[PDB]
Amino acid sequence: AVVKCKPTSPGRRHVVKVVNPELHKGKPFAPLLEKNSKSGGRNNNGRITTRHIGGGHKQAYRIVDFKRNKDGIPAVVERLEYDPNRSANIALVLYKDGERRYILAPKGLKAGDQIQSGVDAAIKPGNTLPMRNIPVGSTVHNVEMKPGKGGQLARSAGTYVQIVARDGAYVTLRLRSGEMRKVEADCRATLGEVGNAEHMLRVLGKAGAARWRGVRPTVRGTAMNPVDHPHGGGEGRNFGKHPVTPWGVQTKGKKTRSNKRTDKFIVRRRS
Amino acid sequence: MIREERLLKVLRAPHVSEKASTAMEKSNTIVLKVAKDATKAEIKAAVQKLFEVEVEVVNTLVVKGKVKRHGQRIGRRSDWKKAYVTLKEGQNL
Amino acid sequence: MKRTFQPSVLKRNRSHGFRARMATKNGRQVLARRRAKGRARLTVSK
RNA sequence: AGGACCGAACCGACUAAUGUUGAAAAAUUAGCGGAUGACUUGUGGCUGGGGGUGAAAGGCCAAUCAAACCGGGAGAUAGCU
RNA sequence: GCUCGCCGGAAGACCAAGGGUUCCUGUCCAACGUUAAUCGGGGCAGGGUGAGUCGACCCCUAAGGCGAGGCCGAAAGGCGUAGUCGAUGGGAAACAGGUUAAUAUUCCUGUACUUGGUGUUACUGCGAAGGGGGGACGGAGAAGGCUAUGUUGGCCGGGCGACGGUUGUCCCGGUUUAAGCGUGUAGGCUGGUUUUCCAGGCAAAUCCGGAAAAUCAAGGCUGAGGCGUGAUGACGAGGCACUACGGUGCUGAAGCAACAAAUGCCCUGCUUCCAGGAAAAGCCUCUAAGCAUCAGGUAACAUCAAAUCGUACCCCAAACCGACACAGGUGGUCAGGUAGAGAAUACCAAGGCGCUUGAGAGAACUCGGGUGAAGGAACUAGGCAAAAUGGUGCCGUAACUUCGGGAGAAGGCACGCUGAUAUGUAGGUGAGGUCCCUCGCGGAUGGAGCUGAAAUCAGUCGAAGAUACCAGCUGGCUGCAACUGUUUAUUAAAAACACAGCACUGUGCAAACACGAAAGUGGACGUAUACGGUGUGACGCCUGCCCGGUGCCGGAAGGUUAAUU
Repeated sequence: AVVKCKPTSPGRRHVVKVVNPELHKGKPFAPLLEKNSKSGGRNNNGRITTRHIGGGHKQAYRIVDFKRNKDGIPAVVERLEYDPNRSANIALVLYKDGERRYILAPKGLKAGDQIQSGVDAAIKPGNTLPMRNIPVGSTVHNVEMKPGKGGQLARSAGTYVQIVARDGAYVTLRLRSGEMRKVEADCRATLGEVGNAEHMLRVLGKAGAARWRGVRPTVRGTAMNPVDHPHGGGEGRNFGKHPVTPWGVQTKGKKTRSNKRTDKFIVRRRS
Repeated sequence: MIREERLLKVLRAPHVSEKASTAMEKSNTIVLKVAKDATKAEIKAAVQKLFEVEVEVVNTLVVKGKVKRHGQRIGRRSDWKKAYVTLKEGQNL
Repeated sequence: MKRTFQPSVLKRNRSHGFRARMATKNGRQVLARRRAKGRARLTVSK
């Protein structure tokens, strides 16, 4: 549900929160957790390599099953859980041999639902098959890029892929960007859309809400001195430069893809 | 068992002071300057074999040397080790 | 007011101590220079 | 419930006076702002000089900053005093 | 020594860090001490720090560091695997009383507890670097049960008052007692127990996960505090006796109850919210290899061990950081009384101090304050400064508004004390008794004692009752920025920065981008509802025309065009 806050303080006036009442209220399933300390966007040289990362709430990592390899063994959805590490909700599922796994929660999935992976699986959401077994024109998500590697495409809340064609050992996919891509037919995908499609409709409302997510303030280049940024300087507000990154690369229209290795897999750029 | 060699080295002196005399006449404790690397076990065995008394317990502390001035020139005395050695009620060193 | 020197023995020894100096070629060159000069105290350690 | 309200600790530093060979190389006194948060603080760690870090003042990086400090090139050069 | 004054959420007490003998005693007064000094944190000499249980060391890991091989790099080196370090976090155990000039949870007295080594008898499946469980975790909020602790009464001892009164519903003091052991309470959580089977937990597992059957209705875990014991003790007001008048020596009554009450404890609970909340060991359990009437394990018993290092003293400061015996700076713990919402504030307690130059005088002028005729902003760049307002309850409150606000708008009334209602009320607490009892730290009635506001009515004192300290000035028009935040450490706090929101643009994952000769690493254990860059800056109504220039994007004929040949 998408609910609006009442303006009882200025930092609350604009808050729009997304309240899924189906999400588990207790702790996550402890065997599938790992520690995940924060980087502050610094690398192994201790240098900031991505700006605007720091602080925010401590988060435990949930081991999500992106591979879906237990093929032929049915699983029942135990519950839906909040995952701080991603936009999408997750589902704790119980396999008939007693194994529990986390999956990305697809649209429509609820507790009690039956899921199955592998060549034989039914064509219904939450089920994972090789795309050589999925009909052309199907909606899918969590799509593999190499057979066996685990899903890499359409994982964010509300996203999905359309299988637009099947030719030989390949399938032509439409991605959310609008790009058309060839992927090997042996690659697995899960039927349906990723759930939690109302994720995009939340409104943080205040600076502090961005700080809770580990996002530090962005300072505009035009607010800096020439020594700091190409945009820096000027008595009063001045610009008169072509817009560029802090490292001097044009930032309004200049394309930066250069991957000749993978050019063969693209059919049509996103436009 | 500790060699007699070692035990003949570990004890250096009786410590003479008013607290030492008080410990002797109030708690049957003898106060001894001992080697810095002497342990409670070694002190016990040495006192038991060389003063032929029977030892209840040894307590140890390290006295830190005092910084001093000989003719405006800075020196420091040595750290030494002190042992309170309790004797068993009827030994009378 | 809070002045620049805020003593901590652990931090002192970790940043300037004998073992910190011995850990790299440049620190060892510090100790070579100080020995050549005849310093009574090579490091903060003692 | 709240980057909600009033207000101590705690954090800060808007005004005035004093002080300016100071009690103090930035403070005192009377008032002043925040005070469950984008809060504050201890201990330890990491980022190193055309480099860091910067809710951006060219700010800060040991009372030093439009390029730290120490040593070396080095007795730089000085149509100037 | 007697009086006076000052602090008392500190200017008292106890630690950590940091310092290192400054601690205590004797002796000295050259220098040091902003004066003198017989004194000292000064000189000189001697003395003083006692641990199985406190801390370190130790076992365990975080960030991070180092890093065999390894990958990478002119060399130096960089990264990183296995590992191995690294607390600020997890992991065994002790309390009260007494004692020194100076140490004490360390010494002594009394009473405890923990881990391991050996050896007894008993029973017996033991064993990992592997599996599982556990350890093991956020924020906010609410309330109940308590205790620390306090007040009053009772009790016991002492007292009869320098000046009117004071045998009384009078005055002063004390009324303390631990860990541990026994009890398992208020309360919190979970349904047990057994048999059969199983694509799971790297292999096996009797363990865990899962599926099913039978059976049962209380089992298990956690848990403050109370009570009992510890304790026929210790402590104890005081009294007597020494005194080298410094402090000891000798002896010691009462040691109950009610009420109030934490921010501490139950509580790592409970309720709730989104921003979704370490690790690893100790510990429990499972088995593998192995051992197989053994070693190994589980209980009770004895016996041995528990080392080493720190321990003085300062520690919001004259001992630390500030060149100083410097109005500065410095994390944690403890938390009495009266008034008070309070850790504010005033005055006090315990405790600690009067800040290492004094003595006079009572000019100008300076500093910090008090009051002020009449006037009341005429001052001035500007009401700068000052004066003023200030509490609680209740009445009442505008434009505008995003319907929350604006608002404590504004403005106004009441307020002390005494008595009555009511010999102290409503309320809270709650004993004896009686009743029941699946039998107790029980439940129901019961209402003694204790505690106790507020209200009204009547009187009464003063000029004045929120009397002190404490404690909003208010309103109208308007620029700018939405707002809370941030900033020029040390002349700028703002209209500057940030911001939620908006838009453009890049980026298909070995992403773009960034650090890096490189290996790699961050982005991200993320995947276009994502991530980077840029500009704008909540919200409302909106955001027009221009592609000639410069840039970016696409184009692929023609011209011009590198090395090459």
